[PDB]
Amino acid sequence: REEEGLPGGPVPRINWPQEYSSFIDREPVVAKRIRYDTLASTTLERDEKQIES
Amino acid sequence: DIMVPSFVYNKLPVIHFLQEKRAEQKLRRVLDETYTEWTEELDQAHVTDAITRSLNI
Repeated sequence: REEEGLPGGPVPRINWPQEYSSFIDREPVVAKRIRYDTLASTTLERDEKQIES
Repeated sequence: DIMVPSFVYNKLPVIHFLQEKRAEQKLRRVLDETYTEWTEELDQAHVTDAITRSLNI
């Protein structure tokens, strides 16, 4: 995936245009996008040399 | 020269048998008290969860 260059973190299978329609209020929808966008932009890895050490 | 030697000779077989049994008993104990110890290590999912919380997500 690094060779692909795609977001390292997991990305949920979501269609936000549908979520926009479904939700009555914007605020929870926006918050959800903020979290997932941040999650997909962060690498969840620990240095395994120090861990083994 | 005669008596004590004869009785020692008579003793020999039983003592040999008993000592062989004793050695077998001790090796049997050696293997009996061996167990494979499976260690448990902190699941990395909790580490990932704590990392997420630190990000303020």
